[PDB]
Amino acid sequence: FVAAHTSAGKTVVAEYAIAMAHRNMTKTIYTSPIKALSNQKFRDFKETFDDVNIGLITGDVQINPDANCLIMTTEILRSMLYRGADLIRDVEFVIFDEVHYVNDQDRGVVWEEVIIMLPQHVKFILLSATVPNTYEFANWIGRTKQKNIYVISTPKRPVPLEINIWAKKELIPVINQNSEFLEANFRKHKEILNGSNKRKFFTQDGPSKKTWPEIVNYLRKRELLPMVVFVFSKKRCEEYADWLEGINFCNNKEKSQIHMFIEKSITRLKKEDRDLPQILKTRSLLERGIAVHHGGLLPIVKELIEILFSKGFIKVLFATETFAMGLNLPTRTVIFSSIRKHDGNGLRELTPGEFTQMAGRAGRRGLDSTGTVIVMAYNSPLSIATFKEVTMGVPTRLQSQFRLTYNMILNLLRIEALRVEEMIKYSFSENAKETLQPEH
Amino acid sequence: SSIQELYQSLKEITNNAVELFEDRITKLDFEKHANDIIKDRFLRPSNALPWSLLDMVQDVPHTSSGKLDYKELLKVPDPIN
Amino acid sequence: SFEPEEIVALLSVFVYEGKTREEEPPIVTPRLAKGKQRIEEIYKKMLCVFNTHQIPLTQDEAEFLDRKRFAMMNVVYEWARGLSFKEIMEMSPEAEGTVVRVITWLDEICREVKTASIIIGNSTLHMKMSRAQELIKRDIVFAASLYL
Amino acid sequence: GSTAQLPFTPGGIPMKSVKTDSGSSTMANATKLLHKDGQGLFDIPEGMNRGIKPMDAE
Amino acid sequence: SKVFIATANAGKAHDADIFSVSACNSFTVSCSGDGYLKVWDNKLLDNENPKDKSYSHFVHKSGLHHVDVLQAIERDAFELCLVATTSFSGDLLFYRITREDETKKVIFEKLDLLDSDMKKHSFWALKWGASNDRLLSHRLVATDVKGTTYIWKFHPFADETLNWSPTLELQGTVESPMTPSQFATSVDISERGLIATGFNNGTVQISELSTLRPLYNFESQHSMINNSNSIRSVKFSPQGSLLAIAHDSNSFGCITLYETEFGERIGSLSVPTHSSQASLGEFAHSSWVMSLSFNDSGETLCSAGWDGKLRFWDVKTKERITTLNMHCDDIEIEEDILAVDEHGDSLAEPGVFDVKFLKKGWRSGMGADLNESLCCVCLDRSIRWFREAGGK
Amino acid sequence: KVFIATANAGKAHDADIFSVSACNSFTVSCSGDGYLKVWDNKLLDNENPKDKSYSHFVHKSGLHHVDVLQAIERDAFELCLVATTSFSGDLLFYRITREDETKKVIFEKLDLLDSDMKKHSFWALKWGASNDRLLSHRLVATDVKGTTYIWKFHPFADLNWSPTLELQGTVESPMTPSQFATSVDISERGLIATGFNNGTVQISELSTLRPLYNFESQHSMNNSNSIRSVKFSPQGSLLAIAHDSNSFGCITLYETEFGERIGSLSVPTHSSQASLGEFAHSSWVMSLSFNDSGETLCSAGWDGKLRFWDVKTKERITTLNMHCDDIEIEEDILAVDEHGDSLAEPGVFDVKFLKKGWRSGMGADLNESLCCVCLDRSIRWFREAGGK
Amino acid sequence: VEKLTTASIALEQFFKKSPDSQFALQCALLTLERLHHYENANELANRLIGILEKKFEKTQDERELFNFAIIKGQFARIHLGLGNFELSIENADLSQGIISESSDEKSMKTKISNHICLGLSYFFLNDFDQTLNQFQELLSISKDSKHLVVLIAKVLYDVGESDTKEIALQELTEYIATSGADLLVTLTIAAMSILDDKREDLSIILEELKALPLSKQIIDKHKDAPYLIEEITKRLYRNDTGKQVWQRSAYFFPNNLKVWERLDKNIQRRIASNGQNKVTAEEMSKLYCESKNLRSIQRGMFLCPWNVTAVKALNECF
Repeated sequence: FVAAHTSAGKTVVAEYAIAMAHRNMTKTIYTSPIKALSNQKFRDFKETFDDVNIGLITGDVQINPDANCLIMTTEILRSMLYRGADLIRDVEFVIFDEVHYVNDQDRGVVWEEVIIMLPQHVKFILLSATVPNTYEFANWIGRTKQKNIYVISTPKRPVPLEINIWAKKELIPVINQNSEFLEANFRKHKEILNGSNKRKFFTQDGPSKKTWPEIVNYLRKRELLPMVVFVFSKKRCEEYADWLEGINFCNNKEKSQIHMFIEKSITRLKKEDRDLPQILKTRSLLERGIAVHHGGLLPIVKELIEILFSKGFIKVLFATETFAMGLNLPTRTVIFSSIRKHDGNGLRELTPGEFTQMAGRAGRRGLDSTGTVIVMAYNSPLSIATFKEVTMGVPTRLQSQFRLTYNMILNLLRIEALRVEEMIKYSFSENAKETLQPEH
Repeated sequence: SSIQELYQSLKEITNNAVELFEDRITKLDFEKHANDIIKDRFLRPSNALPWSLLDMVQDVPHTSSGKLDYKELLKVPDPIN
Repeated sequence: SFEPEEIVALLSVFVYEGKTREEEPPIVTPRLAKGKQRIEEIYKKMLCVFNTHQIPLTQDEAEFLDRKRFAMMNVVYEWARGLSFKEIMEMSPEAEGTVVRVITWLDEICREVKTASIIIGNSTLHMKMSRAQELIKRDIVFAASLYL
Repeated sequence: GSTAQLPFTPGGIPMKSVKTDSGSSTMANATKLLHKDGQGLFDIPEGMNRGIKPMDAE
Repeated sequence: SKVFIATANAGKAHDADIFSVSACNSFTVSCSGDGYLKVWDNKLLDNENPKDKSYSHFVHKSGLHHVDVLQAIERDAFELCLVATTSFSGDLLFYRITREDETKKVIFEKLDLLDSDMKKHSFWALKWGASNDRLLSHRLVATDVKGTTYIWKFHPFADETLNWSPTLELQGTVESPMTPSQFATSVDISERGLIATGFNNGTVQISELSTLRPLYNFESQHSMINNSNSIRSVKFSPQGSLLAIAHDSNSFGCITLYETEFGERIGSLSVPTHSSQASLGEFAHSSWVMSLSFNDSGETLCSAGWDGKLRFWDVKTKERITTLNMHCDDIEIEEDILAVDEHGDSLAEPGVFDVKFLKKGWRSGMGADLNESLCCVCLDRSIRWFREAGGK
Repeated sequence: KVFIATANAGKAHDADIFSVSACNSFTVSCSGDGYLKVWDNKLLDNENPKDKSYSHFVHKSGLHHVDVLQAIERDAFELCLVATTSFSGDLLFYRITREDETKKVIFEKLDLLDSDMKKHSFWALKWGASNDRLLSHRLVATDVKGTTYIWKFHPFADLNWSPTLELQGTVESPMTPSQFATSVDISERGLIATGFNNGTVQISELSTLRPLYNFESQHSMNNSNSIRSVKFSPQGSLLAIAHDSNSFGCITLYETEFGERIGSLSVPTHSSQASLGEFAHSSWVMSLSFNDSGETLCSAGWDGKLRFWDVKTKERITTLNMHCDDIEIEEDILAVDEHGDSLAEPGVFDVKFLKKGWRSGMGADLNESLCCVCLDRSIRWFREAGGK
Repeated sequence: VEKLTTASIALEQFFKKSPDSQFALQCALLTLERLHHYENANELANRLIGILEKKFEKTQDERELFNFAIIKGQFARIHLGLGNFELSIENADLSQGIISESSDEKSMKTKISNHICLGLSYFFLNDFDQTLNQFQELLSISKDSKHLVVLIAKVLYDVGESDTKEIALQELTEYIATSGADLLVTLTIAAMSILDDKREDLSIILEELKALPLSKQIIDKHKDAPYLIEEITKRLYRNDTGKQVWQRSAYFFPNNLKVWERLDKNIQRRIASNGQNKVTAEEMSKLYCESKNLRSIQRGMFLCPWNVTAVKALNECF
């Protein structure tokens, strides 16, 4: 059970997952909830390893039928244990990607329905963002399954970073490379920040159209490239992008290279699909220098953008939350434009885990291991307690994922082997299972 | 006329020496034979039979010539090893 | 009574979030409207039956009918005919990636239903499902995976 | 493939199906539960209630 | 295996319609109604349609409708590679390869093998053969108006290091066994040696080439129309004993699976295709079907239709994996696009003539290892290529 | 209430008269023989319309559809444009102008579209008469494939005569495989009603070339599913369609926004054998036409009877048998013999309303006028109301 | 057609998986009859006939003589236009002795089946006048139905003589009174009267041939008799007003093929280019040829080389 951080050598377990299995003659499944990630880590597996039979399952049909190392979605994984698949015989060590999703209810109940319902011979290999509740999770899956495990933690980052605040074009360091809370600088920033009716947009927050290039160009004189910015709203991403002008990250040769590379991507589709307005704009942006990444963009637009950025060409980027889950990363700096977002319910501050997943991504590894981070503030005071619960605060504990889907119930009552009650009472919610069942 | 001779008349013509492509049009009259379709096509009787006059074909008895008549497939599982 | 296109578009109601500010346009054909009505009725019935027992549903399932899911019928129907991606985009209100995702999930559904259709019996239904599964799977909807 | 063919084993949770023998109690409450009339002549197919009627009906 | 995607494209290749394609490890070449040969190179540069890496050659005035290439390695004296093409008149002109790496000046020899007497028989559906020391003659089967098959043993080498002496020959004359006299539509050999023959009335008669043996035949599937059942392409699995027949049925296409020994129809390769609006039946494609092809293993079958649709049929279990749709707008560069033909018809669903597989290490344009690549040609004078996802 | 007859011109053409459009001064008439014939509306009551007939042989294959557009733009340029499509599927334009003194109608031909577009096989077409919504005028046309061609017509272009047809758009086929487009119509509000041969009606908005919605056939089974004549109410959103069953005529009506149905026009009772199929005409409905005032709708069937339908009432106003003499009384019902058709067997082709007084006489300007064409080639003109 | 083919294949496979049953062999050769599979009609009817070798000293009551008699009519139906006409003779006499003097439903089915094949055997093969015509004379009172004269009218004219022409005249006229308002019959009358060129007959028919009910027109697909109005005009008057019925009928049914080709080749081709209406590979090829150019002709040739006209065109063009 790996409790570590991304962009800090988490693939060490993924490297020996196949390398052990390929010599010893077992198989391995890499199980990621996001489809983009599946493609990403597939690419990674193609790259790093030396002649390995890799595979990836999609809706239409499987790429590489006779694969040694398959890749699949959690839903598709679940569809082995109910259907009776070929590769639950051959697989021994199943890899599990990102089990800090173990808190989220709406999607992540599949992990309870698969990990607890795995076969007897199959054993656990996990990968996750750091959490304080380490002992309780692994031991639970250990105790119920009756499998020996160790808490392989990674409490502090071997690839660290520093965190700053933006105010009147300034870098005010609240936290440095060694993770020391500077109380004086926080005092400093607020002391600096001491008839406009709402005709268009809200009266305060969201900066002017010639602020963004000021933010950009100032960092390019100091030369803290590459940088990334995290804008949430899909309209606002576009808006905050299109205000920028006079800025090109590729020379006339590299521009031509970009043109050629896009020309491959476009070749797949029809002329009607090639000449989309969205793709035209995208083409312009890539040629211009920068790019955008939100879920509202198309599959061919997103993945391509991710590649071209990760090639090391685009050094200023605008992107969503899900973008943080990537493969290759040229980022010396990561910036938060806002700390507000609308995840289903309403206005809610981003949880410390989310802060980590995003801000902890800012390290390079193999150039400058101490990464830069700067949070934006547009002529307004920061809420100290909230800020520190986001910045310093602990990523909250793993909360149980129970959601009785009727399909599951129908499957179980059809199959009848392993009855539903037995599943239910022994499920993740603890009660004389992990703690103190000998005293019964 | 036979197909063979027609095939052969075209096969006698050799290559041409333009490189370039050229488009030659046929000289075929689509249109003497006025009484071809009139005195044959309609009044000639059916070589096969029309499905309108395939009503006197069969009758379908219920009994085959019971219980064992329906279930011929009934059987014990395969030999145990 | 429906055609494959009509079926697949009808099935879009389930595989879409339906949280947006803009208004729903008029429905593309009366049969689809009828189908929608039927669906609404069935979901009302289900809500009633759940409500007698007094068990709390999820925020998604509690909302369902209140949420703006029904506009994507008019969207995907045209795609199911055999139309350009710009034309459909200029009909629809929502972003393009979202639409693509919805289309994908409809492929998943038609697959799921196809098996079930076979199981139940009606071969015409299965054919319709597979007619839909033929038409929707093309071009940008299932483009290249650029990570090979 | 298909959900028709039944799946493989689950680990950890006890699937309760012990034989308990080296009759006595091998088929315990299996044929004993479904037992009614006439020296074990099982009239009804189990799950439902109906019975059987000989050739004299029609 | 799942879904293929555009590795390379081209457009407006020949002046008339491109009726067939002929691909191999070294190069690919297409034949057409104006009657020329453009030998397209396999090794390209990164992200570019070559065009100028396909040197044209003059052949015939009437045209060229079917073509195929063969490659071999008999000895170190000469790396063998040979091409032959059929015309509308019906003369099988051979074309000997002699390549250079830098210049690429592949000029052919003036090859007139047969005398004037043997050319009484036409040459319509040619098909080369790859014999790895089963029978020393490099096999080759053709058809004609009279219904006959001829072979030509072309060995330039010595002893039945190796002195130059190219020749022509005959293994055995297999005629049309069925009565009355008939037009031989298409024919193809197999690796095992069981070499069946197809006809224009729906029947496929099983046979052998060397022994002059007609084995057995079977009845067609519903044949009462004028052109009831016309067999377009008979094909075989490279390893197995199966037989994939491609034939027509008024408007629709029909693909059937058999086996060599038994000759029993376990099933016809069909899916829910459009037919009579609501009440469907069972056909391969909605329109006609021409060219079938297997991959290197002999599992995934790929048919080429008249409605601008490729469909991947799984042979091991008769069911379609997926469908690739062909349009005029798929062409890459703007100048070569032909949306509508000269006589007024939109080419959104053009007639796909000849699909043909390219096994492990044949194509390598961009992002392809030891891949099972594919090629295709359509009614709108276009030529396109596809590839397997990943490879390894 | 009742429609008095003004005049009727017998033995007009050699072959059948298919379509018959009208304008301020004259009624244009196409035909199967190949002549374009204009007929004067300004008639002196007691006169045969042959006296003011002007023929022009255009194409030997014949003309099935023709459409007219009379209007003014700059100062007082009397632009009369007659566009037509032959049996060969060839589009031709003609500007019609008379001499100053003699008053002889000169058929000046126009080849506005290039040979690449004239190549395509057209069928039905119509002129959308603009009112400065578009800069100049609009034109629509169907084809064999269903790719409905639309043209932004300009007569002037820097004022001096310089006619050009810039392509607005091409609304592609509704279903794959395609259908033969049978009829077409365009409204002032800006909707494109495209009719097809399998009971399908594709509705497309004019601006973005986008399909708004479409209907399907009422018949689910073939027993004449095809569309006859799509038609719009001039300003209002009410949309009229005609389709058949097994040798009958059925009118269907919908709204132009929501697509909710409003009324199938029918006549019940016993002489139709109880009648499960509530239909309008005993034979195919060959033509539909709204009057220019809006309310009231004409309907011509192959059976002979011109039925008039009030859209407010959703019921028939009156009948008028054009070919055979059947006036005065009216025991109104669809005649259905047990074989198939009615005992009444004339040959109607087309009917059309004309605006309040394009004719001249007693029945003129007081009333609206009515035009119609038959198989015997006796083109007719009828006055209306009879209460002034 | 598809369904029947599926049934047939299913039967065939069954006969290789698990052959020899009671009712399977009895009702398996009827699908073939329906689909017109005359090549392998007696390929596995040897198994039926062969199996009836053990039913002479076994049944003999109301099974071996009724079933085999039913099968005898079937046999007659099969062997007729295959190769030899001599099989039509005594195969009819199997069912004649069994249930001519019997009277039943089964016997009715058997009786009228034997009336068909013998009439078309002695004239078409042997060239016998009264050998066929005597058996097709007592037929007169066979069975009063609406499809009696549908077949028999065709039969009567094809003797190649004056006497039988008279018998056809007498037949058709006598049909007219009882029932004479059908499609196929009227069309055949119009064919016959076309070859006649009677002065009062052509006018009589052409007045009613133009006056067709619309249901009848709907029923028609290829438009054979609506076309032949032109022919009737040309042989009546010999004028230029023949091109008339084309313009009406075609206008009514715009997607109808052959009619619209006859008007113009470019229209029908454009209709069935990608594929709107139904067409075959030889007919498509013909269409391609008839455009009158090079590339199209080549395409047509590629599609179908076994038509003569395309080849002829090709020969002409070089």
